[PDB]
Amino acid sequence: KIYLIEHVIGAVAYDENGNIVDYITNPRDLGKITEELLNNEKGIPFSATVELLKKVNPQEVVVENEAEVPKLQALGYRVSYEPYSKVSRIFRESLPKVAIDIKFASNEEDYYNFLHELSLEYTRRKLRSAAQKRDLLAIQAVRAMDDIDKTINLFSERLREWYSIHFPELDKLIEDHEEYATIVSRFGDRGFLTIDSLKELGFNEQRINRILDAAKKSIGADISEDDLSAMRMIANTILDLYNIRRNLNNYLEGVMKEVAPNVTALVGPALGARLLSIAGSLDELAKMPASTIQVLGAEKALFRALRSGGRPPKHGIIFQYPAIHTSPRWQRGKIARALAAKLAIAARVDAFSGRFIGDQLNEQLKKRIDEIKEK
Amino acid sequence: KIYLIEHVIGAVAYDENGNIVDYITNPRDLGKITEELLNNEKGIPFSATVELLKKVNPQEVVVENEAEVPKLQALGYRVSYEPYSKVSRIFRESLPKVAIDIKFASNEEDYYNFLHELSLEYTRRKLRSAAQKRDLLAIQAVRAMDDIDKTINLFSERLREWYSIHFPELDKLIEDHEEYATIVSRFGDRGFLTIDSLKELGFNEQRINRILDAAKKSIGADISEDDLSAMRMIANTILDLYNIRRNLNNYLEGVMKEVAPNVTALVGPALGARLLSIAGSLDELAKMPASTIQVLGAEKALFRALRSGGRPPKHGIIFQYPAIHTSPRWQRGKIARALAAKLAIAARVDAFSGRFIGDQLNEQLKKRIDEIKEK
Amino acid sequence: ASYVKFEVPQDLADKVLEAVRKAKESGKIKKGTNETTKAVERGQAKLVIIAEDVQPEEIVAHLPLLCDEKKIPYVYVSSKKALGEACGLQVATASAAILEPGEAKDLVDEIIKRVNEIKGKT
Amino acid sequence: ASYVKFEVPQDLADKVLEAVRKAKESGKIKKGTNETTKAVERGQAKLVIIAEDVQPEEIVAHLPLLCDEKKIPYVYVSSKKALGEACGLQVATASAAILEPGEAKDLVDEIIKRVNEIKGKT
Amino acid sequence: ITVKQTNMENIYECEFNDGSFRLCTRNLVPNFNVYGERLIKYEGVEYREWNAFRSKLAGAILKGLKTNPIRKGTKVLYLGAASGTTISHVSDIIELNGKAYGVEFSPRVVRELLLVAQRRPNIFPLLADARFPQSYKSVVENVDVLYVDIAQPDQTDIAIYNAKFFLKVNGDMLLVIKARSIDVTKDPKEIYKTEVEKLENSNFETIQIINLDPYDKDHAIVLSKYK
Amino acid sequence: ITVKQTNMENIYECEFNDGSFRLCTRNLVPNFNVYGERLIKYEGVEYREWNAFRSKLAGAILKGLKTNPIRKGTKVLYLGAASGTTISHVSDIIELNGKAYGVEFSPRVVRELLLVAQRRPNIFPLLADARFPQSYKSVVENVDVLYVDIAQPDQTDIAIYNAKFFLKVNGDMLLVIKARSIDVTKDPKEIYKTEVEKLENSNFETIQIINLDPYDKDHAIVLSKYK
RNA sequence: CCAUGAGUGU
RNA sequence: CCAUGAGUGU
RNA sequence: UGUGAUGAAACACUCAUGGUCUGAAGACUCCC
RNA sequence: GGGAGUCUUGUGAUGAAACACUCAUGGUCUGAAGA
Ligand SMILES: Nc1ncnc2c1ncn2[C@@H]1O[C@H](CSCC[C@H](N)C(=O)O)[C@@H](O)[C@H]1O
Ligand SMILES: Nc1ncnc2c1ncn2[C@@H]1O[C@H](CSCC[C@H](N)C(=O)O)[C@@H](O)[C@H]1O
Repeated sequence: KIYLIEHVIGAVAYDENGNIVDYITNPRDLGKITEELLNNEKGIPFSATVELLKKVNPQEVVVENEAEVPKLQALGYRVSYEPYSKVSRIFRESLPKVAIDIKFASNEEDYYNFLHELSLEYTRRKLRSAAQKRDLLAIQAVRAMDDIDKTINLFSERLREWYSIHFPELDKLIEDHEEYATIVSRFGDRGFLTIDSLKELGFNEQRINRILDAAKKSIGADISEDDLSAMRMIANTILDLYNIRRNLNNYLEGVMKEVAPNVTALVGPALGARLLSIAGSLDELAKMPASTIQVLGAEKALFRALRSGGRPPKHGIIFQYPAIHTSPRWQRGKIARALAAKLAIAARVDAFSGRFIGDQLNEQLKKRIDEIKEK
Repeated sequence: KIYLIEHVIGAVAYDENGNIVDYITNPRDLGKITEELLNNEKGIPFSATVELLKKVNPQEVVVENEAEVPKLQALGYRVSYEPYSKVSRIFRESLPKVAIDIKFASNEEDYYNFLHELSLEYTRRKLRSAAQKRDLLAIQAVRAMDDIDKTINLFSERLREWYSIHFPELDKLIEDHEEYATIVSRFGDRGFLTIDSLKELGFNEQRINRILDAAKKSIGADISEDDLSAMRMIANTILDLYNIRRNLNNYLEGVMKEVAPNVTALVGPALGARLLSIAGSLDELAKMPASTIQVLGAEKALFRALRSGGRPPKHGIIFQYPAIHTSPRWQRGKIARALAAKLAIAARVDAFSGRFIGDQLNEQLKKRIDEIKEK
Repeated sequence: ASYVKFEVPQDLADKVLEAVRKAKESGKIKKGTNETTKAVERGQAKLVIIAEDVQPEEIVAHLPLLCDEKKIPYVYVSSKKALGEACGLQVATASAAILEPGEAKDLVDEIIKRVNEIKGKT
Repeated sequence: ASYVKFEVPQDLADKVLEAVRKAKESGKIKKGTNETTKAVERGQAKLVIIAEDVQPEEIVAHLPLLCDEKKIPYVYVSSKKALGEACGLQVATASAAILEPGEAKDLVDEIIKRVNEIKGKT
Repeated sequence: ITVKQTNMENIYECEFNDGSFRLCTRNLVPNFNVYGERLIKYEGVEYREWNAFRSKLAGAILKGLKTNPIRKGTKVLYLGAASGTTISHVSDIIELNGKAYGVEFSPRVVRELLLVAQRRPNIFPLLADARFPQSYKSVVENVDVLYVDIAQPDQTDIAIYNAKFFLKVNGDMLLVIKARSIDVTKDPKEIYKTEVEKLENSNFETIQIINLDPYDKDHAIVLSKYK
Repeated sequence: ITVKQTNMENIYECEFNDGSFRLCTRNLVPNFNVYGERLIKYEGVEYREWNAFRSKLAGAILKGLKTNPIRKGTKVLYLGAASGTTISHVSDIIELNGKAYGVEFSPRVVRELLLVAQRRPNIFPLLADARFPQSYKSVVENVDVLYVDIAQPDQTDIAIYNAKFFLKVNGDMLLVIKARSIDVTKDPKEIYKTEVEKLENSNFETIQIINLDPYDKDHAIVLSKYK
């Protein structure tokens, strides 16, 4: 029975006592060791290990890692694994030393110099494949979208309060922020509004007239061109941001269908991404029970209920789903529970590779919703 | 002795008993009444009243308003005023009726139709001169400036988190948000970065090299042109806001010097405006004690102290004054107290008219600060 | 001066300074423009005393406006040094307030009624 | 199926279904994929049972990963209808968990040791 | 649905599709709402839902206001008319006969009062400071009800001053006591007691004192008669 | 200013220009600071000011940690290295002789750990999940100290698992108990008792239990010896 | 920060 | 929402 | 309908109004 | 330690909790009935 060790130092064989029966030293090469460590994660044995298991011809071998076992069985040996074995410890107890003994480095001084730069290079490598995940861009974009949303609203509220010094009646006449902004942007003074320039936005015959009459009889302030352009800077920023938003929605749709098609099928690009952003990743979203996915967002609401034993939230960021916020209060809980349930399934098929099944999921959901509403 | 009444209805003279001795009815004209009511506020008598004080020739007259007294004395009469006099009440008790009696309207039906439209027009006029105050624009502007400040920071924070997927090393290398944004705006990919193009914005010899080396050895992610331009939309928005900010500052400076020069002499346009914003107006800031001015902003901190008897804030929005936030903690309360005192005087000379005296105010303030600093 | 609304004859001006001194002794006063302000804003003040020789006039200009809103009577004296030195200070004061008259109630009531007469009223 | 990590002989699969039934009676079990998930996340479960015929495979695919992080052992059975109907339900179940074995302690400890042997170990 | 009269003139209650009861008033301008309120037709007459959480008067009613001095053809001076929420409901109650004089000194808000007052001949808007009744002396007449809801520390004193100008002898005053804008430090319940005393030490006869809770935190309304 | 040794190796205190006392360590990379900390020269030697509010180890010291098992030339496995604030200080303490293996599984954060560990030959960064010591088995050795500050409900179990992998017999474990990330509902003080029992029910011999208050809310640190 | 009245965004 | 570690703006 | 029934507090903003510290000391120098 | 003066100070001495954001990690409902 041979206990086998894998390390940066190479591959060592030990008996049950803790004596080095035989060893094969690794090459002192950053490139190759890094790759074999990355490879060892998937179960793939070191090439120093392959050579060692040939030199010694052991009937029963035992390794450190459970992922290696089936690989070494495919190579011809009878194999098991012991986790925190006495031998693996015995090896590491003498690890400052046995680097010199098996001639991996001449002295301790540059065993560590090497090991340091391996660790530097080995994490540098992991840092890259973490950044290279496609879901991270979905997350950032939706976050920036929620920033823009927030800003559009802040500026539009500011603009209306501001521009209302000059033309106060326009505020209650234009519900839509984008329209409001377009007016302050395109015209300036209230006395510069004109019919055809307004017909061009989409304003119906009748409204144009109400706006113009409002401007004529306006009890607003007469103001300089310096003052107006100051306001107009905000208006143009608002308009810019609306274009950037729509651009970001399309970009987001592209990534979201690529990275999580099943989830996207259920709740759209934005809300799917939003759920990714609260969970942290797609793989984290997948690992969640529905009862979590149902309340993501709403954490203040959740932990209030958990601390005091009061009433929990019915829905977190899921509230944004058309079926929920439009539905009466007593139906919301059930629609949320059903959505979250399907979302969890959607996340898992998305995460663990499975090809698009969002159509039957939607159909299953809309069935459940139609039943809820017939009461 | 004649008790004189002024109303929309006209000018009526009563004896001490409450009997109409003589009256002169107003013209039923919205234009003229409104103006005479606006004028009455400053103490100017109705023109109907002038005619009435001639027809009757009274030795001792008594009016409703104390502002009228000196105006009627300049016109030749011995005059006083009684506030909530029995006579004034007697008149209003019969006011539905005595409109018809002095023939201001044929019936009650269109006394109230007229009075309704007078009220509508009389408030429409007041609403306008309210809107026409110049300090309101100073307030709005700084409020938008503060929104922009807030947003720049939100977006820059987002951009760095986002763009660092591609080029993580650039974040700790560029302190300045505007600079960071300029780089992502002009380049996107890190392999588009050049000694030439970077010199063309004034980055210094040594820094250009550290950037390019960091981009070369970057452990970032390789990413599509679609991904990068998404990010670059934010970068350009950030750049847009910086320009808009600088424009708003110059505008703000223009208005602030005009509307409150002495205040602006003390704390600058922005902070000056900011105080106006919290106070609501210049005249409101002018009515304040220093001990209020010193704490504006910081309301949460103040009322916490007032409810519990704890320690109060040394400074509210005033913290922004360079002499305060740069100074050590034991000097700050003194500096704040001295500033606020001067600001109260500054606001008051600014409010109750004209003169620039901001130079001595600054001189007195810097004397007080120099003393504080020598301990 | 322009923030002075009406004319105070020296007999009254002296009866005011007296009223203030007795109020230091037997009641509660506030001394200084900021403290006087707070006393009006809070509605505590029964009588407000403003000096005529304030040197930027605008320092106390807000008081007539403020006192009228809160319906607290105000009066003038000619010297700020004289009002402060009444107040129990060795320095000048621009404005002061009487919160509780104590042993000057009768003296104050005569003042708030003389300034009514030379203002209009009845 | 591809979410099935190792091979379970039918003798074991039956001893599993038995262990569960005794656990309904004398201990505490959790039934259903979402409730099984929470039991792992919370570290309450001693044994996790997963069905081999779940019909989108990925529904339970996260359990092997989750169970290994929290180091809770898991086992397979061939029929979901059989596991649910073990569970005291008349409908199927895709996965279940044993939180407290009760009168199945000996039965469970043999299972968590047989799945160790046919996994590697010693 | 069912609408029926209550103890008070032009004030109605609704039975609802689900079994809820909400106050409403008879719509003086049919088809038109001032805030977001529900419009309701019953037997070809339209009523405006009176949300208690917004209107202090609706609150006071739902807290059992004995007798409401605001009815058909009443003349009210309304201090602190604001955006027009409550005053629009007193306009409905008072009908074309009666008159409401809305005093309000915040221009930002009189902006929206204007719109309410255009549609309604009942209401006479006034942008003025309730501390100076001289500045609207010349537009108003004497009144039956002095309804006073103003955020001011000396709110009570302001109310009394307007009263001796405009309130008819034996008229009624509904005074809203805002504890937190008189003094956030003091106990709301100490404030209610000391303000009522100001009314009594004038000559107002305290009829009823309601606590507006659920509907308005740290608020109480006083009903009293001027002598 | 004055700097002098304490009871514990390579850990010093300063008398200040004003008369305050702050902890510091001997700077292994002079002229260079990891977070914003003050650099202090005294008798031509440079020290890094060790803020207790950031570093739970300094906190533990100032709360009277009996004996510190981290010294000159100690080998430490550091679970939850995060940005490198505390681990930089144990780098200083340990000096070029000893070694520190910094396990951390959050990339956003190992980003900044890299910069610390580049400048520092003592520190061997590892982007790995401390729940699977198998995934860093191949880089580390056995160690004297297992310093564990990881935000995880099963943080204690994780620590024990690493211990039987990498902790020398008679080695020491400094385990940070984060109550609010084990359970926000339970009482922090119940948690401290139950997690220490896990260590005892393995075979760790509780030496000292400290509560990190002022410096860290709802935290405790355990020092115990593995057998 | 507390209170009142009026609104906005996902 | 609570806690921990890292940072930003006026 | 355990591939989730039943119950059950989603999140982010803006404007207007009022409540908005303390109150007489501190620093120097000269004579025995 | 006793005595004496000078400068600044109610046009404010002395004392005394300014505000707004971002990232990372963990703590993240109920569980068999319904028409
Ligand atoms: N001195 C004063 N004169 C007139 N109005 C005042 C005032 N002080 C405060 N107010 C107003 O009082 C209002 C408080 S809100 C009043 C609510 C309204 N009555 C309703 O129920 O619908 C504010 O609009 C404020 O501007
Ligand atoms: N399972 C796990 N494995 C490795 N690191 C983990 C982990 N769970 C949480 N962490 C990390 O533990 C850290 C807690 S912060 C620790 C602070 C640091 N030791 C110091 O004092 O300076 C976080 O950075 C978090 O990402």
